[PDB]
Amino acid sequence: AKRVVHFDYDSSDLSTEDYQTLQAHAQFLMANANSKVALTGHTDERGTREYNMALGERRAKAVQNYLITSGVNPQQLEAVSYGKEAPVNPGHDESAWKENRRVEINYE
Repeated sequence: AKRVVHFDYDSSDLSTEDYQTLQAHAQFLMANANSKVALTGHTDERGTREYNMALGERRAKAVQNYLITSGVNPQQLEAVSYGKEAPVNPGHDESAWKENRRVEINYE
């Protein structure tokens, strides 16, 4: 299923599309107690490294909080930020940047 949620510039807001994506994972995690996921937050290159580390954290926490409020056991979740340092696309335009503003749902 969809293992990635994308974000707009300088935003950690979730959309209704994201709700559906995350709802599926929430249900799966609640039915599979031994499954664990790492929610990694990322940003595009605009702005400082530290600013983006924080933004990546806000994105990861938004996803983590959604799952927890949905009923997922906090012990099955881990939120970490990579800021702008682990891009999917190394490009220097919006086509590349939109791929980088994201939170990845990585199952162990």
